[PDB]
Amino acid sequence: MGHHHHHHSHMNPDLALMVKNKGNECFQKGDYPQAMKHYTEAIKRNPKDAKLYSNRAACYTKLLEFQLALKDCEECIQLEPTFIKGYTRKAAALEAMKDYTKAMDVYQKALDLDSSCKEAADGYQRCMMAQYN
Repeated sequence: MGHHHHHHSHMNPDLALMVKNKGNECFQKGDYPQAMKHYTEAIKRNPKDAKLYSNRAACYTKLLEFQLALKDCEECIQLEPTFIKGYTRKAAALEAMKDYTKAMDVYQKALDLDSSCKEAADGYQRCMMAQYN
């Protein structure tokens, strides 16, 4: 069961998937800004990967750069409209714009792409209840 490979054989199938993994691990070390730049260099490896831009948008909330979290998502839908968790972060951004009504539409759209994204359904209760105080 010895995995045979040569000295010029890539054990990594796609380095562009490996740079995004360590991007997510950087964030996991308790980091945000450098983690965004690890996603940005992951974007230099896979620009069409829209769910990779979703992580940038998710950080911009914490940094009060919601404007960037929006505009990154406006083009992200043009790159790959099936970026599911970016809808979850986008709607959380709309919540900060008091657009709870627009937010719940975008959580519905996260569940619409694939309902396995039920994490967005918890975020839905968060945005709907906010106006129903």
